[PDB]
Amino acid sequence: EVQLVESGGGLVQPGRSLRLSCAVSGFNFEDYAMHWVRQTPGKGLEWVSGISWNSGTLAYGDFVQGRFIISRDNAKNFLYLQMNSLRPEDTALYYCANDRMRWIQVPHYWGQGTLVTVSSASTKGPSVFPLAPSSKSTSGGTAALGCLVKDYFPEPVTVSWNSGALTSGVHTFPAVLQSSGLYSLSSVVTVPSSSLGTQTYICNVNHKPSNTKVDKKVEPKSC
Amino acid sequence: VGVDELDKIDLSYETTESGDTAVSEDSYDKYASQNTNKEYVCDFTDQLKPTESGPKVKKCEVKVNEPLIKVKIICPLKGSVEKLYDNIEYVPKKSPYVVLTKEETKLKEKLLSKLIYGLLISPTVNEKENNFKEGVIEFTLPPVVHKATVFYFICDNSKTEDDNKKGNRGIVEVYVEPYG
Amino acid sequence: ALTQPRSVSGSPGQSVTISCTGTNDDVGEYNYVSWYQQHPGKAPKLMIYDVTKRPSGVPDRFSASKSGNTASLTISGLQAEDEANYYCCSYAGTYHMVFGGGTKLTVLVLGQPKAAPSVTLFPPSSEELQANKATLVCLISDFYPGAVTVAWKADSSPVKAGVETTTPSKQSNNKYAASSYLSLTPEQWKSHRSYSCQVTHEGSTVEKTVAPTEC
Ligand SMILES: [Cl-]
Ligand SMILES: [Cl-]
Repeated sequence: EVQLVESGGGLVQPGRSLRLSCAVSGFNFEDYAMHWVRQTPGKGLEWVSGISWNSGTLAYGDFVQGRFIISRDNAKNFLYLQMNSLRPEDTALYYCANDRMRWIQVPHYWGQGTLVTVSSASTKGPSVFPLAPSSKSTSGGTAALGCLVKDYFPEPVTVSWNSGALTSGVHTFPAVLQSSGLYSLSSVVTVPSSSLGTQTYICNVNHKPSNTKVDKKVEPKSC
Repeated sequence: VGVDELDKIDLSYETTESGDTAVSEDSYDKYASQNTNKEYVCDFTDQLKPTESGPKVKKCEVKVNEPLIKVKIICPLKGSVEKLYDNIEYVPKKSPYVVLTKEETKLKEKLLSKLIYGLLISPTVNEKENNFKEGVIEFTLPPVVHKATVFYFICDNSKTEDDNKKGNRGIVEVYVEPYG
Repeated sequence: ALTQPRSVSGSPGQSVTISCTGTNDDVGEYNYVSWYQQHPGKAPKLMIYDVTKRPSGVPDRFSASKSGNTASLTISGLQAEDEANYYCCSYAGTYHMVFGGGTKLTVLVLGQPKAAPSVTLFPPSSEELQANKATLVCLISDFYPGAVTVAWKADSSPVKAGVETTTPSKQSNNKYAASSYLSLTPEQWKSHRSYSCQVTHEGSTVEKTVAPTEC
């Protein structure tokens, strides 16, 4: 019944500005205080801002420092956050949430979040390299083979091992941020040694923020 | 005390005169401070108790145009009496060194000493610290004042509920007319 | 700013307590303490409000309390579905909220085997070196249970630069599935004679060594 849909996230350079919007339904919005909360996908929850039902009070987390403006439209049932002078450490998923009360006290129902990335790096699709299985009796009867999704920006990327078919043994690992400011992740499958000369293992890598799809067949080490 | 403590100010919030209540300015209970010698007093202990017609806005008006006037504000403490003030809050936390001023339509924090230049703020009041945490704040206005200045304190009991009764929101408006 | 333990764990039926210490200006000042559950990939869900109260639908195996500046969440008889991150939260005065840093709750199976990591170390591929890059990829999997670490070495000297590592996660057979990466230049990879992904669990060092080879 209740839902909250955030919008307006994306990539900005440091110093630039975004406006987040939150459309709500299923509750009488005008009678409720509201919150913005962020979560760096590697870290925890961090309170950003809040506003009472009638905008009679509003406040900001201590990292905000005059840069952000929370506001609300009680007729259109919208919550807004103007974010100016964004810093790289403002990179996070941003949730809106209603309160139990008409005043700021306790977040109750939460939205899905919108991702905000702040970086001087521009958008770039990944380079996909194979993590090629070596037949040198690595444990004898097992064989891990994967593919390395290297230097993409920004988040996220969806990895599908052969069009949504290869499911078991497949761990599409979470991404890591490299010192270059770009992301990389690995997607490995564990398959027995006799499964190598017969089957076909293709990793699809779909990076929507750069409009790139990459298919790559991993094959054993040879010479 | 260190200057880090005395200049502790919170600019990360704003409020209005009515705050979170639905009381319009037409419906405020406006009354003057009590004139006791050269001391002007806003005492909220009785004014903010839960009443069946709560929340009300109780606005105590301190009009100053004489020199060396002592202003004293009493905000009843949480747990001073059972139930009556259980959810009371006061703003600014660092009153009387920090006050609210009207920037546009909103109240925001300002250093009172930056606002009025010859201001006298004693660090203690009857051996308790000069802070609403001890329920009483006090300050003394200078010998002369060039420019009219207006500032505010909030002592808000409207989150306190006792059966069918709700506490009131208290506002102090200090208006210093030019004198001297 | 509220302080939580990084992780707690238990088997089904066990009890866990997650503490949350703030200051006398938030947790100690108000009775406005709340607790949130967050499953991997999902939004937070309110589990406790006003220090002790449960919203409708929260099972009463979740309870909570406060003493001075410390709040506590207790899950008595935890279930598999309770595996999640938990965040305390408090009113901080003057219309501010503040969150705790979060605690990961892991639901175990009491008495299961102690150590079996399958460490697989991939050298940089030929295509990657042709693109003027070089990554060693060390994949650890099918192990239960551990929060243990991953170090790297070049020849006989330790490597403390260019290392990134992902915290482990459950799978279908309730196992490790973690990652580590060593970024180099092609010159560094062809210069030294071996690199090592050495890990340590239960005081036992497990090392995989990989050398540059040309065929
Ligand atoms: Cl926070
Ligand atoms: Cl209970």
